[PDB]
Amino acid sequence: EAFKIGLHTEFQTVSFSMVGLFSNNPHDCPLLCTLNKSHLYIKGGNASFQISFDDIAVLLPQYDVIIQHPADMSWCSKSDDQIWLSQWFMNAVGHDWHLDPPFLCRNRTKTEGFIFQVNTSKTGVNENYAKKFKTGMHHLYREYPDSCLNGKLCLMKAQPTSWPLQCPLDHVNTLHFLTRGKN
Amino acid sequence: AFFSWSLTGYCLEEWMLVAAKMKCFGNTAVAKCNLNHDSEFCDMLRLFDYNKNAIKTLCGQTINALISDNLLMKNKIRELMSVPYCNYTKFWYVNHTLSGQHSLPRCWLIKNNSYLNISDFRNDWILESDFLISEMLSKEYS
Amino acid sequence: TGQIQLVQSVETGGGLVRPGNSLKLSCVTSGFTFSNYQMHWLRQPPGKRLEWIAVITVKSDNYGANYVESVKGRFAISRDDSKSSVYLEMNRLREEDTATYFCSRSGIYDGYYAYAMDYWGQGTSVTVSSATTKGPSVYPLAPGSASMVTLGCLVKGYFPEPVTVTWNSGSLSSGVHTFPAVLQSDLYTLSSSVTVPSSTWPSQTVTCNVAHPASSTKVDKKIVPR
Amino acid sequence: SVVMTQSQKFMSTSVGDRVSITCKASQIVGTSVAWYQQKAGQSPKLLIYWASTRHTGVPDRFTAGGSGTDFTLTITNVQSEDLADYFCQQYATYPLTFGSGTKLELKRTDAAPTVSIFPPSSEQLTSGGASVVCFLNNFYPKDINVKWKIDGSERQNGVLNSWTDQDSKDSTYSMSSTLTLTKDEYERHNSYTCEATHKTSTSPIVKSFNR
Ligand SMILES: *[C@@H]1O[C@H](CO)[C@@H](O[C@@H]2O[C@H](CO)[C@@H](O[C@@H]3O[C@H](CO[C@H]4O[C@H](CO)[C@@H](O)[C@H](O)[C@@H]4O)[C@@H](O)[C@H](O[C@H]4O[C@H](CO)[C@@H](O)[C@H](O)[C@@H]4O)[C@@H]3O)[C@H](O)[C@H]2NC(C)=O)[C@H](O)[C@H]1NC(C)=O
Ligand SMILES: *[C@@H]1O[C@H](CO)[C@@H](O[C@@H]2O[C@H](CO)[C@@H](O[C@@H]3O[C@H](CO)[C@@H](O)[C@H](O[C@H]4O[C@H](CO)[C@@H](O)[C@H](O)[C@@H]4O)[C@@H]3O)[C@H](O)[C@H]2NC(C)=O)[C@H](O)[C@H]1NC(C)=O
Ligand SMILES: *[C@@H]1O[C@H](CO[C@@H]2O[C@@H](C)[C@@H](O)[C@@H](O)[C@@H]2O)[C@@H](O[C@@H]2O[C@H](CO)[C@@H](O[C@@H]3O[C@H](CO)[C@@H](O)[C@H](O)[C@@H]3O)[C@H](O)[C@H]2NC(C)=O)[C@H](O)[C@H]1NC(C)=O
Ligand SMILES: *[C@@H]1O[C@H](CO[C@@H]2O[C@@H](C)[C@@H](O)[C@@H](O)[C@@H]2O)[C@@H](O[C@@H]2O[C@H](CO)[C@@H](O)[C@H](O)[C@H]2NC(C)=O)[C@H](O)[C@H]1NC(C)=O
Ligand SMILES: *[C@@H]1O[C@H](CO)[C@@H](O[C@@H]2O[C@H](CO)[C@@H](O)[C@H](O)[C@H]2NC(C)=O)[C@H](O)[C@H]1NC(C)=O
Repeated sequence: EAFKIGLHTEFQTVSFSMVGLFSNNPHDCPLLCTLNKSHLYIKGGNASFQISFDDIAVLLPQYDVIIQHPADMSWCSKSDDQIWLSQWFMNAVGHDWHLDPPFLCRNRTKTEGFIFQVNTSKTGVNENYAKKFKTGMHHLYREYPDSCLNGKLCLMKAQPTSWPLQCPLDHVNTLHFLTRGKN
Repeated sequence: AFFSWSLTGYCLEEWMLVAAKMKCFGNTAVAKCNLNHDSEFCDMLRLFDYNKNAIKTLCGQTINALISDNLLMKNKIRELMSVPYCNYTKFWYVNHTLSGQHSLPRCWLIKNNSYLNISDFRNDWILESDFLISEMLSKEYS
Repeated sequence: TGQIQLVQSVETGGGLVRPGNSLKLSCVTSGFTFSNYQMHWLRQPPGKRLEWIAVITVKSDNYGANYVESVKGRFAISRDDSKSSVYLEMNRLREEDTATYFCSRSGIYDGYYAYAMDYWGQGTSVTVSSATTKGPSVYPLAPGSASMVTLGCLVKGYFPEPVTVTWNSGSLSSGVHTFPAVLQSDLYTLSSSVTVPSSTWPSQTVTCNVAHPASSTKVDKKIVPR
Repeated sequence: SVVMTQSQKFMSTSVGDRVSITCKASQIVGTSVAWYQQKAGQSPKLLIYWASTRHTGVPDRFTAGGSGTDFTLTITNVQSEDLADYFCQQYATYPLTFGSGTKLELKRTDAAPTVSIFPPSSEQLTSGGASVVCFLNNFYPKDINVKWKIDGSERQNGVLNSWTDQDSKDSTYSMSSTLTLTKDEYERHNSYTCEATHKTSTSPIVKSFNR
């Protein structure tokens, strides 16, 4: 890597280790990682979510819990970590609980599993919201692989998952999550 | 209300670097990190120093005392405009091998998920190698 | 691992119970990590559509259970992960609970957990009735008038099902029509027909053989011309 | 509860044709729909999930579609092994509900029923009862109507009708009708008539007995 600029001066490099940065701290900091083009991951506390985007409406407004205010998420889960991570994520992406359309989560009394779903579709009357969300995802995920095409249906679902031990550690994502998370 | 983690010869532990070997930087270089919020290297040093402190003395309450928010926003905007930006990972510096005096490390920028070729930022390490010499002769005269 | 297998069974006694008694169905599995999958109990009544009864989940969700409204308080779904088994205890049984019961597994589909069933048990017939076991009465059906001649065998007033009807110990197979049994006054009724050539009958003896195992009844009725 | 409506109870086809079974939900269920196959009331077989995704191991003859309330299962190039019952299911809300079902039967040329009327046995008359039987064997299609004329008067009290499923060899249907009267009411009259109405002939086929 190094080379000589003159005969007395030298070009040199230094690289930081993210393994040491995220291993030698006792603070539970949120991890945001991009495994591939279709699967994103976010860990916080004892909660860990796989985030995916596709046209499947896993939840429907008629049968599942409508979330309009963070407190409403009390019915989504029995683990406070999952509720807190979901609220923090929706805050970081830029969801306005006052003027933006409500989103959906599965009632905790049902046994399919925890999950929440945001429309995100870049079409029709949603196109503004879908843009903002996209922008948020570009801030939270470096090199964010946008999978939601224009004029198409593209619902996002976040569900529990075991953290991929092979996912790259990117601290820029954590920094953006901590900074944007303020409200 | 300064609100900037003061670092205060600064050596980097083995677990901090991918080189897996301690690396010390001179006092004159790390002195520039004090109250400078336009150097990603200084933000990284503050992060690592705060972490090393905390495991001796819940996450992100003093984050704006460790990193520059505007520099992070700049780098994000540069990423989104498809121009080179900083990954806060690899950094480069000029070192006078004889005396051991070096410059404050700067970010090795990336574009299309690849570190820029050296030539593609030569003006930066030429100029740096100039300034270093200029501040060595100024130390020799004092 | 090996063949995916789900086998149901009745823990105590048989599938025939009286109204008001209890009954515990079991379902043992192999070929998959049972502790990672959610298990369902369903039932199919005769003539009516398949009904969902209960679901139980894994240890991560505290073995939570969900029931349909009609069985809430009467039925209880449980699981033993060490024995890879799921159980359905049914109390205060009624005549409307008469059905074929199934255990089933639910997995993940297109990357999302849903309650589509990818594996089922073989089925357990459960009959809830206050009728008493009684062998049948077998009556021959011969025509009153004189190429092909059709005769019959009527099996009336038996409980429970089934009954085995044959013609000349199975010698007459082509041209035999045995119809589904019908339930009336808590007793079953069945009819069977056989079509034999004018040379076979009444020249040679045509006899229907009816077997009712529950009452240990073996009747051979020869059809005599009118 | 969500009602999954399959309006076609039976559907005939020939080997090689293309068949389409429909299902209509009383509520909007999106694509949370599965399609199952079942033979002889045995263990069902998962065919389709998420309304359009085929399960592993299912032949590519089976496709499916729909979103909202109208869902359709399609079998292209039907085989003999594909003759079974088919039903839909929604899993968008508790309780999970299934369709009434659709039985896929084999298309066949028309056949007229063989009608045969049987007076009550002497042993049955000894026991105080009297059952007059009427067999209607080997007909196609299954749509038949059966009436009973005691001395001209049409009787519906005491009729017990048993239908058999499509036979595996000749692909025909059969039916039995039974009049269960008491010995006294049986001896009250003299003539008994079993009348069948099938689409093979507009004239109803009649089989009667006296005394
Ligand atoms: C900021 O941006 C830079 C540049 O984009 C990132 O640096 C790269 O990081 C990636 C991972 O994100 C590294 O990729 C891995 O590299 C290994 C080979 O590295 C050697 O060889 C290359 C040249 O080929 C040298 O540049 C490098 O120094 C090493 O000598 C491979 O082993 C890896 O592939 C395997 O990975 C996993 C391991 O479990 C396997 O499962 C896979 O199947 C696969 O085989 C992998 O590709 C890459 O080397 C880095 N380039 C560098 C350092 O120049 C920074 O990480 C990024 N900072 C962040 C994200 O925080
Ligand atoms: C996420 O938001 C998106 C975008 O807002 C949303 O998808 C859209 O849903 C609307 C319904 O709310 C669809 O509107 C239809 O659009 C066309 C015109 O483009 C019309 O044909 C339709 O009206 C006719 O058809 C209906 C069919 O039943 C009839 O009932 C009606 O009377 C008319 O004849 C209708 O307005 C729109 O097409 C979609 N867009 C896309 C790209 O899918 C989506 O539902 C939201 N997802 C959620 C909430 O999960
Ligand atoms: C992005 O990554 C996900 C996660 O999978 C994990 O990471 C991958 C990079 C691989 O290393 C995986 O081994 C690892 O678990 C991938 O999702 C997985 O995709 C595969 C292949 O499509 C799916 O397997 C199929 O699944 C179905 C249902 O079980 C069966 O019909 C098939 O037989 C087949 O096994 C697998 O289910 C899926 N896993 C999860 C958890 O989603 C994803 O494919 C990948 N995307 C890209 C573009 O690389
Ligand atoms: C979340 O669900 C609970 C429980 O709902 C019941 O169980 C579900 C699995 C499903 O089958 C529902 O239809 C059931 O009602 C809801 O609380 C219940 O609300 C009903 C009336 O809606 C009431 O009769 C029960 O007593 C309630 N049970 C409890 C334990 O409080 C709850 O309202 C749902 N939350 C939201 C936000 O919709
Ligand atoms: C700049 O270069 C000097 C000279 O190579 C480095 O200092 C040497 O470090 C080695 C150990 O790695 C010692 O054995 C030498 O005695 C040192 N030489 C000196 C102090 O003149 C120095 O580490 C380099 N600086 C940086 C920041 O990498």
